[PDB]
Order: sequence, then C-alpha cells, then structure tokens
Amino acid sequence: HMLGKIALEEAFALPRFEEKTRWWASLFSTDAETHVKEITDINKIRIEHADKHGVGYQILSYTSPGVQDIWDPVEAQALAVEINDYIAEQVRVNPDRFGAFATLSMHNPKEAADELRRCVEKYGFKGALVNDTQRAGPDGDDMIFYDNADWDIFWQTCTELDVPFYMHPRNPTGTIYEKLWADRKWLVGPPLSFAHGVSLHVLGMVTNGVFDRHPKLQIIMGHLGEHVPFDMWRINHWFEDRKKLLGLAETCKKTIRDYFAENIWITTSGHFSTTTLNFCMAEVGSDRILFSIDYPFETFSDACEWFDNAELNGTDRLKIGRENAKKLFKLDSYKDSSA
Amino acid sequence: HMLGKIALEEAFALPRFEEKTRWWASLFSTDAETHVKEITDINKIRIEHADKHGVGYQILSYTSPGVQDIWDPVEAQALAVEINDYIAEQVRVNPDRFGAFATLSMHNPKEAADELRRCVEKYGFKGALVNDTQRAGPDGDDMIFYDNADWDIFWQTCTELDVPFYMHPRNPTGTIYEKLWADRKWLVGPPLSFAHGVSLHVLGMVTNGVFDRHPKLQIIMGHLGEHVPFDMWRINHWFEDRKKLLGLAETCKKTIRDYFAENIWITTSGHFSTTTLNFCMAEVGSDRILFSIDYPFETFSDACEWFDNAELNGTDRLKIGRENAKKLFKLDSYKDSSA
Amino acid sequence: HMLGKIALEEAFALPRFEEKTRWWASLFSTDAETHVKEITDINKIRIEHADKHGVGYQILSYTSPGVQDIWDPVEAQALAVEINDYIAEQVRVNPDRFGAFATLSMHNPKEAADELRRCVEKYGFKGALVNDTQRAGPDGDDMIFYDNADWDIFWQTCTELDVPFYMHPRNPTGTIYEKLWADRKWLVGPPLSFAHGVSLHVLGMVTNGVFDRHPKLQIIMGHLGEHVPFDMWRINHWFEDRKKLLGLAETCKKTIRDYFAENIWITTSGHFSTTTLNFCMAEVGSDRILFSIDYPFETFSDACEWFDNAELNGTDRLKIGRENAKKLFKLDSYKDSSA
Amino acid sequence: HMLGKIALEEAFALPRFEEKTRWWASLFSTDAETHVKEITDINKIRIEHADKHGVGYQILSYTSPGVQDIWDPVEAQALAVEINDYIAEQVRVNPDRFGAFATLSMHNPKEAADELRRCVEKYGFKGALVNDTQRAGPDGDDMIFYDNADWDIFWQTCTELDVPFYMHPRNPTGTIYEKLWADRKWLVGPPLSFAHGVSLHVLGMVTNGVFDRHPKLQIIMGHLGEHVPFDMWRINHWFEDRKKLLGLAETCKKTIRDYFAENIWITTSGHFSTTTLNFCMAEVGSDRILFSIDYPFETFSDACEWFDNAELNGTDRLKIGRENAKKLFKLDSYKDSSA
Ligand SMILES: [Mg+2]
Ligand SMILES: [Mg+2]
Ligand SMILES: [Mg+2]
Ligand SMILES: [Mg+2]
Repeated sequence: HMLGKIALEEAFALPRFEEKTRWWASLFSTDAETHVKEITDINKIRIEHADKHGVGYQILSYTSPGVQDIWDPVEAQALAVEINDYIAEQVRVNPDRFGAFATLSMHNPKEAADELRRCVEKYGFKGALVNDTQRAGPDGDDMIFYDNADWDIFWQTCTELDVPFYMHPRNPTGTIYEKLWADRKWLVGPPLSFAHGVSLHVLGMVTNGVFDRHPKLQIIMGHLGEHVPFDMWRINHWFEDRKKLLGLAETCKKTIRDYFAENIWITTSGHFSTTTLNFCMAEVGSDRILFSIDYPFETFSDACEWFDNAELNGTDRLKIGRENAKKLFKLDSYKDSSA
Repeated sequence: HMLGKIALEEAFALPRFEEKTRWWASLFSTDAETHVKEITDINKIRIEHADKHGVGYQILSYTSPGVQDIWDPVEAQALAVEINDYIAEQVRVNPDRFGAFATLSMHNPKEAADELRRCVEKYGFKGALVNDTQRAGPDGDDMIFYDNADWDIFWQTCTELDVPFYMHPRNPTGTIYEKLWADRKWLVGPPLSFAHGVSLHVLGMVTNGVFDRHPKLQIIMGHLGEHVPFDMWRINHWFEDRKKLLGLAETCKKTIRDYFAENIWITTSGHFSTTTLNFCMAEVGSDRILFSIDYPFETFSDACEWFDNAELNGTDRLKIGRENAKKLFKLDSYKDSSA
Repeated sequence: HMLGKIALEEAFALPRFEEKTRWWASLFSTDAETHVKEITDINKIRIEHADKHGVGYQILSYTSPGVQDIWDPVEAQALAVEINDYIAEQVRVNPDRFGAFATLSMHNPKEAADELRRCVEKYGFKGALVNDTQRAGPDGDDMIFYDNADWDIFWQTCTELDVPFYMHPRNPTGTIYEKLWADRKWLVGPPLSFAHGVSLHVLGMVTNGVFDRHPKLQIIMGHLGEHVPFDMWRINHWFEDRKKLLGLAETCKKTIRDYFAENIWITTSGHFSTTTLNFCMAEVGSDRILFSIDYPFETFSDACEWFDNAELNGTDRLKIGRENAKKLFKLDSYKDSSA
Repeated sequence: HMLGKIALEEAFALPRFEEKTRWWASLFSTDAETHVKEITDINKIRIEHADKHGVGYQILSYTSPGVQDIWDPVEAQALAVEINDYIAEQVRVNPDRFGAFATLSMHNPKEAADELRRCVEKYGFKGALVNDTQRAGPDGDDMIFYDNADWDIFWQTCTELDVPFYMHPRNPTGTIYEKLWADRKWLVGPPLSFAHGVSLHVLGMVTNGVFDRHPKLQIIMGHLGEHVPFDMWRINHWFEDRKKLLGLAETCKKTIRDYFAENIWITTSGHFSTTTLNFCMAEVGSDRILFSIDYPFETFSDACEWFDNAELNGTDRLKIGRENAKKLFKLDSYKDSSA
C-alpha cells in the first residue's frame, strides 16, 4: 500500500481553548479524552499515525468553527494572528512532514488579504482554510459571505500568491440554528448542516461571478464536494437551460462543469466511500479529487485503510493519494513523496 | 420503447390563480405563455404529451408552493378543500390516465388527517403531496415541520389508509430567504434551495423517530432524493459510529439504509442523469426508485427521451418506469399498463 | 452482518480421486493440502466456515472438470450416477444447510435428461451444474456443445422440472490447449480461459435459439457472467444493428437484454468487486445476481467479508445474498433464512 | 460539440482487394455498397464525416484481417510494403487531418522491426497496428504470437522509436474456427471472438514478461479493452493471490494494474456506452482511455454523437476526446487541435 500520501483537512486547536475543544467534542467525538489530546498535539501522535498509515505530508488547519465563530473583529483578528504564529512555530519541529493553511478573520477583505499574504510570504503557508461565513453583527447573528465585489481584493490576493482557499464547514448559529436545526439537532454537522453551508457559499461564488473575475482561484471543498457532484446534471440543466435564460448569465459566464474543471477541487475527507468516489470521478474527474482525512474527527485508520485498500486503478490512486496535491501546492519533496 | 410509464410529480394550478402562476413561471420557466396553459390544462395538452411519450398514468398534484404558502389556516384549509374537489372532477374525465394526490393545509395534524382521509375515502386519491413546511405565524415567517409527536395522528392516518406522502420542495421565504438566498438568488429552486429544504425535513423525520413510531409509513422524495443518496455513506457513518453514541439512538432505532429499504422512495423528477441513476441504484436500490417528470417545469420530451433511451437493464427499466409505482399505489389497469 | 446467505458454486470431489484433486490443486491452490481436505469434506469444515461467515445454505456441485473431462461415455455415465448417489447421502446429514446440483454426463441428451430427472425426483436436487463442453472423441479432443436441436429434449426436461442449469467452466484441453494456451499457461483458469469457454457456450445458446424454444429455461453463469455484462452494449449493438440484419434473427428472436431479463443469471463467485458488482447491477440488474463463493478455490472469508462489508443498499444486499436464490430454487426454510 | 477529436482505429483497404472487402462486408456490414466506397476512400468521404462530427485528426490503419491473413511470408511482406507506401502517398494530401499506423507482416521479428522503422523514419507513421496473430504454416493453420523472447528485437524497436503498437482483432480461421465458432457463427467478430483473441494475446504479453523486458512499450486495445477491464479485479486476484505464488512472478514482475498504468491503453472503438466507459474509468483510469470509432464498421455519427453528448466531466471529455492522444502520439498541431 501507498506511501507518501498527502492529507489537507487536518485540524488542530490551541491548548488554551480546552473548554471549547471539549464542547465541540461533545457534538462530534465518542472519545473526548483522546480527541483533546489528538487535536492539540502536532508533533508526536500525528506523526505516529502518519508513519503507521503511509501519510508523508499533512497540511494543517485550525479547527472549526475557529475564527469564524468570533464576531468581535478585533478579537477575531488577534486570534487568527496568534494561531498562524503558533502553528508556524509548531511545524518547524518537523518541517518535512507538515505544512499549514492560513487561519483568517474574514471580517474585512483587505485585513484578511494582508494576513494571508503574511502567512504565505513569511511562513510558506500553502493557502487559506476558512470555516464558511464569518459571524458578524452585534450578537454574531449576521453572516459575512465572500461571493461579492467587496472580496475581489482578497480573491485577487489568492491568485497573485497562487494558493488555494479551502471552504470548510461550520455549525449553524443564531437565527438560522433556531429556525431550521434546533428541532432536528442530530443533523448538525457531517450528517447535513455542514454540506448545506459550504455548497451554498461555493455555488454563491459560482453564480455571483467570483470565478469569472478570478478564474485562477482554486477553491477546495471537503467531504467529496458537499453534495454538489450529485446534482451536477441537475444544476447544469437548471443553469444552462433555465436560469441563464432569465438573468443568471449576467453574472455567471461558464458552466458548472467548467468551474469544476478549472477552479473547484474536492477532497475525500470524512467520506470514505469507493462507490461515491467512483461517481465523483465520473462527475468531477479524478484530476480534481484530493485524498484527505478530517482528523481528528475521523481516524487515520478509517481513512487510510479505506483508501489504501479501495479498488482503484493505479493511475488515479497515485493522483488522488498524492500527485494531485503535489502539483496544486507546488510541494517540495517530503517523506516518501516518490515511493 | 417503454409504454405505460407512471409519473407522479406532475403539477397543476387553478385557473383563478393566474397572477401567482405567472410569478412562479417568471422564476422557473423560459416560456411563460406555454407554461401558463400547460399547468392549468389536465385533459388535452397533458394527454397529448403522454400519448407521444409512452406515459400511461399520471398522479397529479398541486403546484408549489401551493397551500404551504398560505399562513392563514382558515384560508389554507378552504383552498386545500377547493383544490381537492377541483382535481377530483378533472381526473374523472380520464380515470385510466390520471390519479391525484391530496393537497393539504398542514397547520393542524388532525385537520390535515381528516382532509387526507376524505380525499382517499371519497375520491380514491393515492396519497398526499405537500410542499415542505407550512408557512405560519402573523406574517408567515414561521415554519411548521411534521417531524414530531404532534403529527403522530397524521402519520398514523397515512399508514391506516396505507398511502404514501410525497415531500415536495418549496421556495425559501421571509427571514430564511433574506439571510441565505437573497444575495445568491439564482440558487433558489432546483439548483440548491429545494433539495436543502426537503432533505432537512425528511432526515428530521428519520432522526426524530417518525419511521420508528410509524414503521409502515412511506415517504417519497423527488429529484433522485434531494442529495441524500450522495451522503448515504457519510450520514450512516456519522449516525451509527458517532451521534448514536451521544444520544441519537434514543429517538432513531434503525440505520439510514434501513429507512431507505423500508420507508423512503426517490423519484427521477428533474434529474435525467443515467450516471446519477446508476449511483442511486447502488445506494438506494432500483426497487425504491420511481420514474417521474416534474411537468410542467420539465418537459415530457426531456424526461421520456432520457428514460426510454437510457442504457439500463430490462428488469430495472420496467420496475422504475412503472412496476414499482403499480405496486406501491395498488393500481388497477390503466392505458398500456401491461404493454 | 448478513446471515442466511446462499452460495451455489461450491465444489466437492470424491475421496477416491485424490490424485486428480491434487493435480487440479497444483494449478489453482496455494495450499493444496488444505484444498484436498476442504474439497472432500462436506459436513464439518464447510459448516465451520459457514457458521463463521453467515452462510445459511449451500448448493453443492462436483468439481471441474468433473464428468466433462471423461470422454468414454460408459465411464462418464457411471461416474455421474456414482457422484449423484454419493452427494445425496452426504447432504442428507444436514438438509437444513445443504442442497445439491446434479452432476451429468453430457454425451447423450436423453441420457443426461434421464439422470437429471432421477436427481430431482429421487433426491430433490436443485438443478444441474455442468463444466462447459463434454470431452468426446478418440482422445477426448472433441467437444460436445448443447446449443442445438439435439439437446431440445434435455432443455425441455429442465423446464419441465423447472430447475436451472449452471454452466461452469473447465480447462482447455487437447488441440485447443496446445494452440492457444500452452505458450501462455498462466492464463489457464480464472485469469482468462474459463470465461472464454462459458461465454462462448452461453452466447451460443442465445444465438442458436435455445431460449426461444425454451423460454422458461434458466441458465446461471458464475464469475459475474464471464465477461458478458461488459459487452452488453457491444453485443446488443452488433446483434440488433448488424447481425440480426444478416441472418441471426432466424434463430434468435429476442435481444441480449431480454435474455438476461428472462433466462440468464450471474453469480458473484470468484469476483469480489463492488465496483464490478455495481456495473453488473446497471447492465444486468440486481434481481438477476446471486451471491456465491467458488469454494474451495476461494475462501469463505474473502467472499463473505467482501460481501458483508460491501457498500450496498439494504434491498439489494438481501436479494443478492439470499432472496433471489430462495425464490429461484423454491427453497423451504434453512438456517437463518429469515434472520 | 467537442472539436478536434482524434480517432485511431479507422480502417482502409486497397482498391484491388474489392473481393476480399466484399466478403468481409458480407459478415460485418448491412450496406455493402456504402462500405466498399467508404473503406477505400481516404480524402473525400472520410473528411466530410470528420468535418460534420468534430474529428480533427485520424490515424489510419489497414482493414482486418489484412496482412495477418497471409501465410506466405514473401507475399505478406510485399503486401505490407505495398500498403505502407500507398497510404503514405494518400495521407500527404491532407497532413493536418491524417496520420497512419504501419501495416506489417509479422512472420519474422527482424523483418517486421525493419519495416516498422522504415515507416516511422521515412514516413512519420505513428506506430503499428496488427490484426492479432500472423497466420503461418503451409495452409495458414498455424498462429504466430509475439509474446516471447524471439520478438524482443521488435519490441525494442517500438520503444527505441517510442511509438505504440495497436493490437487489433482478426477473425478465427481454420481448425479454431471449425471447432469453436462454425456452429455458433453469428458470434464471430465484435460479438465475442475478436475480444477473445486480443485479450489472450495482450495478457500473454503480460504473463510472458514482455512489459518487464520492455517497460516503455505502449500497447493499445480497442473496444474498451476486449473484456479485460471487467476482470481487472479477478485477474489481479488470481495473479497476486494465486499464480504469483506458484511461479508466475518469475516471468511477470508487476501487477495487472501496474501494466495498465504504465503500458496498456484502451480505446472507445465500437463500444459507445457511457456506463461501460465510467466503469473503465474506475478500472483503468481516464488517463489511459482514447476516443476511437472503428470506421467504417461503425459510423462517425454513432461514435461522435455518443461521445459528444455523453454525461462526462469536462476534464475527462477533453483528455479522452483528444488530449491523451495528443500527448501519446506527440500531435502538436492539427485541425481544431486547440478548439
Ligand atoms: Mg474538517
Ligand atoms: Mg415538482
Ligand atoms: Mg467454480
Ligand atoms: Mg477496428
């Protein structure tokens, strides 16, 4: 089985947030004590897992909801900077095993662009990972989406640095939580709510022309694309045969399949299904699919024993396991990168 | 090609609602004049389409948002009764070509159960079709969901009559529309918002124990299951391996795959994709998949030329085209029912 | 996991043929001593495997090449009678776990029909399993095929008794072996030669009208159909669009898809691929697919751990695992038959 | 819709072989007069079809059985030289639309190697296309296979020139025809016999170590791989878990999946099935699949309207339609090569 795999939806948390970490674990972990140790650890447990399961390189990112949960913009910016400085220091212990995505406050486009630039230019971070919309407003009940002209300066910064942006989910909050989710709360997270948020935001970027103004922008979705490949036919039909005759073409110049060929990537995080992977290879193409785990919400063992033992042609196993990410992130050599 | 097909997501509108019909058409039709004529027509244009394309029998239902848009419970109930009386007269003209689903006000469980009972016992309707949540509250900004114990009397009526309930989508309205959809409005409807509503409601029924209290209950989703089959693996994993260790097992006794084998059906309405159909046959099983069109939002030609010519084994073409629905709806003979 | 599974490509050998068993094992086993014990054991080792792996019922058959390797018709007939008497006594130990297929000499249609009748009427055997063509001629270099009018009396007996016929492979021999296989001998058996023989014979039955004269006849192929589902499109095209315009229609009245819907079954024996299973469900239909193992050439563990853990909807897992065979073979209760 | 497609299983015949052409047409064409005109035409009808259906570039090859039907080696060699000189002259008329594969007598490895070299060095031919084994012996009843060390000089010539070898089928002849096919003659050709021959030959090359001695060698199969992808799991299992423990590893050093990633290509010729293409994308990988037609045995319309309209992600449509072939055959510029 395959050595030198790359995973890039792999979360950490600051040690000082044990209470928040235990809260998130109460929703999404069956072993909270192990979860606290694993999500705070960078350089021991994570390496032991990766050595056992053929993972050469991991791009680390901050746990959800992370900075997007913080609606005080001053507090949010300070936390992002703290997190980026912290993980940059941590990955220096084992730089041949780890990279990092930038953690950002997304209250303000220029501020986020400047901090992403700092992360990339100063620390060699590989892109940004953001947990869907930024909570905003007096009690955090507002949502900042990034699919509009105010964010052009930010998306042009991604394309100038040529680094991708990973749109990770976050939990529903406030008014949205109360109206839709509170009475069916077991659906919060991976079962449904996570994908509803991310697919809304990315298809918002599609239909509001973000990839037309920034066609080099690379956007990554985890969880095999948050339902979007299932409706590729249906979205394409209702765009090209319906809404684009009614006004959508004014802000959306290409097909949904064009944007998946040129701009959008999907990851295998938390979706260890060969049948669904095969369907995504049909609807999206193996060139656009990246291995990932969703650790420590998922185990290395679940993800890697699935992928290593999945029935897959050798060409696509290599691409999805590491070679797609090697090219996308312009990776230097790392442990087992050519094994 | 295949004769005697059954379609059952096929909408009509009352002639007296032309203004509302034209509004809905301005969002979802590219030929509004034909749409207006086709959605009100039952027994001429609709028959001509079905004769050209091998559709023997259609179960008709009221257009979306229909009665679920009406937040005055007295007006809503009167409209539902009016619609059911109206369509019973229309389908009496060609009983070998048409059946009907009940149209319901869902403000009150017992009231809805009594009108469903009247439709089945008086008119021989085949079940109910409801456009997601019932608008309620002073300005219609509240939502009535049916995934709780207050609706036990209604679901027990469905199982006592042994008729299915079709959970059809409706548009986002009010605060939900303003917060999530207004800034990305081209995603309203088939592109995304429709599936988000229906999947939320049906998975709410799953996780709140509706199919445990009412194990005979049959629920149908259009559009190949509103994303749910894509995440069957992911939902199953996050139910059985995560949330069911945290409390979900107290209100959810079977697996998501169990509920799709025993309670839930999907339809091909508006999703004319053989690649996606094949994937749904893996994840749901051809026994649980029904042909449908979504007329007049989709054309007979699009739906029927796809299905009649799709590469499919002969066994499943027959089941999905008509034999599954013949059994589910206990259909007597109809035009070309054994052709 | 699933209990009460049925397997029906499960071989035994007579104890007195140890030399032949060891020769066949030298080609197709990596542990010949265990293979010899397992292929000769009926009522102990097989039960231990079946108890561990959720197999309720096994229909046993004689090992390849079996009687089809015997070109002396007197010797062949006596061996078939001997084998059938033997296994009837053996399966008698555990009728709640075992049935049997008839073993036949196929030198003479009437003789084969009479022995099949004896097996069904005297012993309650479930059908016939035959290893492709019957060796005949001076050195056994001739081949007897069954896709012609001389065999009408035999196929009419199958439909009168209403039992299926399993077309199992055998090794290439004589002139064919020397010319095609000796210089690439590692392809003999499962890698290639087995499927070439069975597909030739069954498609011979198709194109020579066997299923037109005997429309109730049920034919089973192992190994997910011996390549035939892969070319369902290509065969259908070259039948309906080419050869049926050149003369094939005179002896072949239905499409290849008709014959797979009405006459032909495939088995999962020795082909534990969910990806290939999904493709066969598209091309053949889950109603026409039966679980089987190919023991002791395959292990219970490989077949059952694959099938029990494969990603599959619950409807088709139940059908393929046991319910298709329960109906096809008109099975009374057996261990875990309704578990 | 897609322009600039490349097809490379596209046959021509010499005008002086009209009688042979009409015999072959009597087996495989329903319109012999059009077939005769189309198979002999190079620069008018073939261009008109390609202009209508978005085919920018075609690599032409000699009809089957071609030179492999000629068992006199002097006559065979003279015919190969004649064919290669002829087509080189014909394709100079439209060099932006046509290339050619070498036609070879395969009686002698050095002779075939020298004529292949002449074709590539003198005429810029793109590789070789050979119709399975070379008929040999006094009345042509012997078969020359190429999967042995005597052919090392030929395969080394292929890798030194860095051009692929297309293993095309031919009809069964002589004793093999009489014993296997004469009594089920409608299966000769595309329905079954063609794939049996090619898969035997290519898997012979695999198991006799040709790709271990010549790891750069590229071998192409038409018709979506002549059944081999269907059994990728089964072949791999019976190699790695069985025959490679018995001696096969001594002459076969990699897995069947390795050889499909490094040495073997498949084509869509005569197999216009999206369901089967998707399955082949899973089992072989879209990087290893090339569009082709099988003209004039198949029509441009069937092949191109299937492919142009098949549900496919944009990445793989571009690769399979032309970009895979552009890279493999180093086709920098031709008509619509960048449309
Ligand atoms: Mg995550
Ligand atoms: Mg509808
Ligand atoms: Mg067997
Ligand atoms: Mg050809």
